[PDB]
Amino acid sequence: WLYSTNAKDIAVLYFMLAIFSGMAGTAMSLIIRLELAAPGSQYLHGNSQLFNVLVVGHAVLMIFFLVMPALIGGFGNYLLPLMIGATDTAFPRINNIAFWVLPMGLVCLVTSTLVESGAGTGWTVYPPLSSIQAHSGPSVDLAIFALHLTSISSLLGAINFIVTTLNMRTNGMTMHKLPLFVWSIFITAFLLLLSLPVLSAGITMLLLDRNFNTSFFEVSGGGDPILYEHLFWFFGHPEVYILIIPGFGIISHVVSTYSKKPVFGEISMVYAMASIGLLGFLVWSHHMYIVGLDADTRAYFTSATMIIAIPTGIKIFSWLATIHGGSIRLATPMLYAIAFLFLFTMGGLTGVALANASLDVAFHDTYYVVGHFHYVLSMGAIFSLFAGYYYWSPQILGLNYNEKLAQIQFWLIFIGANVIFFPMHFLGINGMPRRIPDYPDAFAGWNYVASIGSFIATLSLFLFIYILYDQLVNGLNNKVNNKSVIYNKAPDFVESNTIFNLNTVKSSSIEFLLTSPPAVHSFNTPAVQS
Amino acid sequence: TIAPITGTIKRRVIMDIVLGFSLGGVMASYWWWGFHMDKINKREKFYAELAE
Amino acid sequence: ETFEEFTARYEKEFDEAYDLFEVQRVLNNCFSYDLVPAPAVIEKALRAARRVNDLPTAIRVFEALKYKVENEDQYKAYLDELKDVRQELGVPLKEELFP
Amino acid sequence: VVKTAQNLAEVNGPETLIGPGAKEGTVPTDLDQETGLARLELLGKLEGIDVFDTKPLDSSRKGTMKDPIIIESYDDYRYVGCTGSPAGSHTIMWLKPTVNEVARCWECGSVYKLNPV
Amino acid sequence: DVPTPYACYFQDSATPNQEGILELHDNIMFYLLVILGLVSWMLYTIVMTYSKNPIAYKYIKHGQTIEVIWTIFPAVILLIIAFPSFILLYLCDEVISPAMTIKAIGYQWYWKYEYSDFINDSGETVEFESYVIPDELLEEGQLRLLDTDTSMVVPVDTHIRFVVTAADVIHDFAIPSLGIKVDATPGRLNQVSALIQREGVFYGACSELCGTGHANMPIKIEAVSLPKFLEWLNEQ
Amino acid sequence: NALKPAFGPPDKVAAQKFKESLMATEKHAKDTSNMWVKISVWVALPAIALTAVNTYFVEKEHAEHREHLKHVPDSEWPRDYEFMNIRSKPFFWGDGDKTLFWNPVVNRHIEHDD
Amino acid sequence: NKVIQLQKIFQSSTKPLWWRHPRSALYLYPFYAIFAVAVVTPLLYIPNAIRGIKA
Amino acid sequence: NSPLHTVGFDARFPQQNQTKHCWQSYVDYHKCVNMKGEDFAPCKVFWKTYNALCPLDWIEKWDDQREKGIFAGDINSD
Amino acid sequence: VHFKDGVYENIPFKVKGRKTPYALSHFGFFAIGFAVPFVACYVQLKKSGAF
Amino acid sequence: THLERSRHQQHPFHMVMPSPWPIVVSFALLSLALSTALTMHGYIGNMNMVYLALFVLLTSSILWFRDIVAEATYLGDHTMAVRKGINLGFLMFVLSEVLIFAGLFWAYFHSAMSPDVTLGACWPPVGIEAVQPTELPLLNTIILLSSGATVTYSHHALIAGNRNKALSGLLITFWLIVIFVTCQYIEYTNAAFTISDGVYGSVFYAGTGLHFLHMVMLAAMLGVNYWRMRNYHLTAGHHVGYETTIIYTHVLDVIWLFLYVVFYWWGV
Amino acid sequence: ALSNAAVMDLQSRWENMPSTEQQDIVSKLSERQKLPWAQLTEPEKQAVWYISYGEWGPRRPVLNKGDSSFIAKGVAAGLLFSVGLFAVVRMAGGQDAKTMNKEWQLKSDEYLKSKNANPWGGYSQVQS
Amino acid sequence: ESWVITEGRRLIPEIFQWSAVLSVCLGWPGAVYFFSKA
Ligand code: HEA
Ligand code: HEA
Ligand code: CUA
Ligand SMILES: [Cu+2]
Ligand SMILES: [Zn+2]
Repeated sequence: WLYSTNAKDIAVLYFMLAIFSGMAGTAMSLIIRLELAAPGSQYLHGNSQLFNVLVVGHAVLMIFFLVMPALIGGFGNYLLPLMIGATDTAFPRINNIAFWVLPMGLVCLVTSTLVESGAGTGWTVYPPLSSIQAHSGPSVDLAIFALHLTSISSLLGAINFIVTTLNMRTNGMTMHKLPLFVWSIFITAFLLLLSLPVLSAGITMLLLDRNFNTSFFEVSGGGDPILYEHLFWFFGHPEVYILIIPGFGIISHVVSTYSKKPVFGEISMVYAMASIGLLGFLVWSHHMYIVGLDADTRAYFTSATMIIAIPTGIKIFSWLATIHGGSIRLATPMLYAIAFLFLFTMGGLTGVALANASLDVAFHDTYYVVGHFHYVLSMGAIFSLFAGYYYWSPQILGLNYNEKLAQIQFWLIFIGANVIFFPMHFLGINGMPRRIPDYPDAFAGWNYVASIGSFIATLSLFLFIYILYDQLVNGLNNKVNNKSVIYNKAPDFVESNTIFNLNTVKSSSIEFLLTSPPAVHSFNTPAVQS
Repeated sequence: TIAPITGTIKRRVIMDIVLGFSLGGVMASYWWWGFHMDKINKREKFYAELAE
Repeated sequence: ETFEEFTARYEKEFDEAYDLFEVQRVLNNCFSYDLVPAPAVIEKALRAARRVNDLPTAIRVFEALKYKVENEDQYKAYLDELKDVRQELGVPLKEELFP
Repeated sequence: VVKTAQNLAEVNGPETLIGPGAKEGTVPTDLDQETGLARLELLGKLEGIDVFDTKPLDSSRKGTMKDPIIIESYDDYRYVGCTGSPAGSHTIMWLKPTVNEVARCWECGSVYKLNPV
Repeated sequence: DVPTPYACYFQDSATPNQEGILELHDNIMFYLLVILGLVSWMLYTIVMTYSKNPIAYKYIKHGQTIEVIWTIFPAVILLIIAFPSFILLYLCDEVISPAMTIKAIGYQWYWKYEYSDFINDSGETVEFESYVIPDELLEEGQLRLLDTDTSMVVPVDTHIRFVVTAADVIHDFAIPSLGIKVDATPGRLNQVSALIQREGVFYGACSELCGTGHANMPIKIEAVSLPKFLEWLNEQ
Repeated sequence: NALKPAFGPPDKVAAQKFKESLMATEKHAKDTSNMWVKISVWVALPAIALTAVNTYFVEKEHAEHREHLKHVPDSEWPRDYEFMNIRSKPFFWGDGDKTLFWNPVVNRHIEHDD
Repeated sequence: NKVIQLQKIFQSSTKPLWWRHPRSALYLYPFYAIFAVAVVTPLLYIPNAIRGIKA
Repeated sequence: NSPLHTVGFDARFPQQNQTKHCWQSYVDYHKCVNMKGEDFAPCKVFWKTYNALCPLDWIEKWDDQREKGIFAGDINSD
Repeated sequence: VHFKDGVYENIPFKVKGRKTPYALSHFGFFAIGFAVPFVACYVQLKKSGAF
Repeated sequence: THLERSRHQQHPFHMVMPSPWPIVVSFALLSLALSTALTMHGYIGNMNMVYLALFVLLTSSILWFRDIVAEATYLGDHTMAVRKGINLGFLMFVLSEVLIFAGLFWAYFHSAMSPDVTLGACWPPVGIEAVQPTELPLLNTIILLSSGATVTYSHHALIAGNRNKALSGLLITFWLIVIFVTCQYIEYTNAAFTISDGVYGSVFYAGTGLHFLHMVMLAAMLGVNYWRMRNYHLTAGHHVGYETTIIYTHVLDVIWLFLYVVFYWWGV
Repeated sequence: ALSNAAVMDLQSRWENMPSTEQQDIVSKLSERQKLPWAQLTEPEKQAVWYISYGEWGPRRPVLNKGDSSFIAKGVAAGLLFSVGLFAVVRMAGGQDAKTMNKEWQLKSDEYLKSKNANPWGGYSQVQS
Repeated sequence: ESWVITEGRRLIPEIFQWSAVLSVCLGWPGAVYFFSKA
């Protein structure tokens, strides 16, 4: 419905924007890797603009319009009232404006590309390239009004999430007895509250330099452009952990469900997940190790970036101990979660070498960084986004999803996306710079190998669309015959099959005990816990 | 009289971490003693000639 | 916490079962611990199937005893210690049934 | 003649929760200018009884099928979390004890009869 | 130096301040293989030998003696890694005794070097600009997008201090073989120090984005011998 | 009848404890109204009316200093620095209007190309 | 003053809430006029400004 | 037999950013030649410093700022 | 969707009972989201003279 | 009992009715963002489309507040658990409003602790005549300091039970947030350095320019509380539209006391 | 008692048994187990094990018998279609690089070997 | 007198299957280089 205030109809409007914009985030990802398959400007004619335009069109659409409105918006607004037993969210109307300002932020981005210049600044919109002396058009003004409309989407959803799980939980649910996915959006809604004013100041200080020539960062005037480097990345690394703490929430539940065991040391899992967000503020200069910082400052930021391996490493070793003792039911959400423990591990170790200030001088703005963050974004924040769909969509929509067709969609993602991003470390370790339209002739090797895998990942997205179509049409027929899997938890070894049908769902959370799909007033009387 | 049988999985993580360090340890000994000492031997053989 | 304190915790729970649900539940978290129990525990589990009159929940005892035994000879020593209780009741092994 | 409540026992729905008139030249004293939902909880706070239930459930006994645990509701799907018999025994497990069908707590063993109201 | 097609490693070293980076990166990845060995072996014993286990050991939650172990054990690994890192970070900015100063200013699509120390016989600061030779004006044998026309030369076995800045948008000064990278912010000017151990050409690239032609400016550095250096310097 | 006994037992002691905590709501708001009314009219307002005319004592001479500036035309203006008038993308609401508001007496923007 | 009478109107009317006051016909009928003007004229200037024709 | 020679450490500016090492040496050269140039040798030591590590578009910039009397830093000690 | 909860009712689509095939309005929604960069690839290249 | 008790809610939380204000505000921000980034590069000719798009955003937000005032005293679903939510929901909004000034405090300290080479070694740069703190900016403080000392008896006399005392303390508080707007408008016209005079005219006219913009929002928030107290809305025990504004009043008398000690006393 | 023709081979007969008989044979069975065991019929003793712990409904595997051979027959027909879809757009594309075609690389080494570029490793540069 | 072999019967095909799947999951760029050196 159009101006509805129901807190779970907004969450499906969120999810009709992720897969829309994630398609355009992939089609812009297609053209970039198609142009980079061979030396010489093949498909683009000679234009290096429209390549630096389709990089910021691809990085904004995938971060601010795919992973953020689906992890924080999609699975946030649907499951944060449900798993705490709230009837709706706390402020229901500003939950609606947190959605509808995103398609207006979608219009302000596509109209930033059609205007004659095109934002050729990269995702980090650096000041003297995006000052009015270089980009004279109104293109990048619309490209930061899109980041203004997205910032007030994620801010006004984060205020709604803090004050939901602080007083709208049910009777016996204290803060210690909370689900891990509720704690994960509760930590994340504090970082969105404590980093977006730093972005929305630093973006506005860039808008005032162009249209009002106030010289916040213009050099003729003493405006140092390293201030924007400090100001953007104080948002930028908290923004990085905001896309991955809900990634840690869903994996903490798919593992605990498809392996019939509780999470190993749950109260020590929440401490490690909260000490990422507190430690995430104390590092931002590891994106600018080589701008000219003094040696004692580089010695600090190489230590405080190494400390983040401690609480993240606790969470990986806790997930290994959870699936160890118990049974394992290898359905397709468990396949996405069991590959999250490997691909986020290899993308976390690559950041450890990058965290050294004395080693980053041979790695900054090479493809060793681009091969690093895709192993924790296109495999950390997307695998958990795919796992979050296949674990809950028979409950949300009410229709099963043709399980044996979903197995090959995972397998074409895992062997598909690994063909792109694994040779990307080889281009950066040899010296290929970042954001180049075409490369020197000695880089035609792995740029051809990493271009075949772009079509394996894109065909996987097209196979996901047919699964998304086969779940809707004849989705009811998939739970009356032997296509899909119905019960996520098979009975125990001494459970009778006629006694399993009395007590079916052995869930440790509310959202599987509701009707499928849940009603519009799912709690007209409060639930009680222990 | 059946003797009391216990601890069948406590012996399956002590004998699994040990075979996890000794399976990456002889994966990392090839890197530093068989690959890093391959390139650094080619360096100080080549730089031995450029004093002559 | 102990092993003899594990027996006299489950020698009681199979003496208050009254129902099929409270036998298959108590048998479920009798094998879901670390150790496999002594046969003094598993004797009550067979006896508590006659309290509720259900045969295949007394067959899965000897099917779960085979999996959680850690050594093939010990499966032949649990069966040999259960000389009479398998024979007085009459529940057979699953392999002898060959289903 | 809708006749506002002035006590909890006489409500008869939202027609009689209007409250009396406001005096001129003074503040509203919060008893004469309420509306009908915060008016109802104000009448509860003027008595001892709290209107909205905030109580964790009975977690002192286990309860067999001969002697279950009753959970007073206003519908037929009051969700129950039964983390243990001293309320710290096992992990949580959520149940939906509906009318004429109890829930049975596959881990712990408690029985929950609805008593729907 | 020259990148190789289908390569997987660094380029060949030319600087002891880059020779330490190769010693640091191999010492770091020596410890990132034990951890990847431990993770990927635990993720195959658990997946194989517990997808068939029907009875789930659902009564182990705390593990007190193993949570303390994986708290200090990443703390021991990162403390071992830091001491090669803290030595190399300090000992890469020893600018105590240089011998020649080179400036390098990037004019948004091309570089401009100037050896402004009056050390030659003419009496002026020698300066020139270096553009990439275009695709029309190529000659058969050049390295495309890597080989410019009028390169920068330096002596060997002598300490040289670069001074890198710009008078336009921010863009980087990067050579992978010497291991130097300073982003050249136009309000300021950074400096690096790196002597070259062996003569020969080194190629580099510009890594920070500057606009349209971000790729079309390499930094050709051909270190020559010192009596051959002063022949070029007194001439040009 | 069926399904209709009552609602809940009267606690009957929270009342005359919650209402007894609400009788002190007025009793505490009487003194803290009296504590702040004396400081806002006999402490803070003596600081207002004493220094507002002190501030209006320098207004009559600093506007006179503004009257000094346009008294002489002074085409020999001090030739302001490189940063004093940034004009990349000149302003869109006005012709050569520097800000949203500026008096012309002290914001002349005299161009000296020479 | 006028609050208890407005309690009798806004409760038990079954109209949309923003319409419920009697003094609302001359609020939204001008507001829906000047909102439909101010939302299309930014969109109408879009395809001319893409080509590059300004004032 | 050691021809090449330039500016040493100058420990008051030890870090990587040398944007004021160019500047402070430039002012101290123009402070010397105005305020009691004792000879042209013992304050052209500054002239050897700022001719290095200062771009030749920066030197003509401050030469214009001191030409029109609009230079930022104080060079007139008198 | 504020009333009439059901299996196909909580979605702003209209899956069953459609006058047209649904796969028109499903794949014709994502191809709009997939060909929206190519129209930005078109009109920016066409503005730059080349075709 | 159980018949009349079943004719109400069971949870204290308020379920709002669907209303088309969060969509119309969303079509007012798009028509603002499009009309702004067009008119700054020509493309329109006059400043009329911004003057209407900013006007329709102001009207479509004052009609959102027309619903919440009716939802709180004409239907009145703000219970004890809802009022804790609004008081805590605003308290998270004011945290971002405080931290948005940390971006304009970092900008000053990055431009004053390490002084620049393009301007002089000093701070403020040479030629720019800075604002003296022993003048009218001190009058901007003592007016604002007493404003936080005259709204806090207008709140206490509201609970005490007299309108004429609590209304007099709000009228002379609303004038203090329009004297401070006026005396920071007079100073913004009798200064000597513009928005485009380097950085000292830039970081100064954004850390105080944004604070001047919030005082218009505080004087409007102090305006509806005078309208509601005259029209008999705020009770003696239920006022969340007033306890919200006292938080906004004291927090703006905190960040001004950082603006005064940094941009005036520490600057000169 | 109960007929031997009723529960004989209750492995394939339980699926596609009608629903009103499927819950009828257990009601005939569950009355009979109130007796001392090893008096039951030997195919009847098998048949109660398929009801309580069989592979039907619940305890069905996540993948059937013909799924692991179907998963590998959809992945390898997705690789050998994506690379087939790779060559089609690789055909309809721009002109190749000028310097890539193998004639530069025979003598760009002579530029490199004259200057001693890569002393270890390799400067071979020959990719066609 | 038994327990070393009953783990040794399982772990010895485990450490061989693991290196078989790790050398494909990590060493697969060694295959594309070996064929087409061109
Ligand atoms: C959100 C994070 C994210 C994700 C997922 C991706 C995904 C991908 N990215 Fe991107 N990328 C960035 C963030 C991301 N990227 C950033 C920040 C930059 C840097 C910009 C700059 O340098 O400034 C960048 C830059 C970047 C470059 C530029 C390198 C250079 O600068 O020259 C390249 C080129 O190779 C690239 C490729 C890819 C590819 C092939 C994918 C593939 O993984 C895409 C295919 C994967 C999918 C098929 C799955 C997702 C699709 C869905 C719709 C999800 C559906 C699931 C649910 C909703 C249930 N990316
Ligand atoms: C969103 C996902 C995400 C996540 C989770 C991370 C996590 C980390 N990132 Fe990364 N990173 C990005 C995405 C992400 N990053 C992006 C988008 C960029 C910038 C690109 C651009 O500039 O446009 C970036 C940039 C970036 C840089 C800047 C390089 C450059 O641009 O010059 C650095 C360097 O310090 C870095 C490091 C790290 C580290 C140390 C972690 C750590 O948190 C990781 C912790 C994980 C582990 C360490 C593995 C688990 C641990 C073990 C198995 C057990 C413990 C073992 C030992 C201690 C050895 N990241
Ligand atoms: Cu200069 Cu990129
Ligand atoms: Cu980072
Ligand atoms: Zn229980």
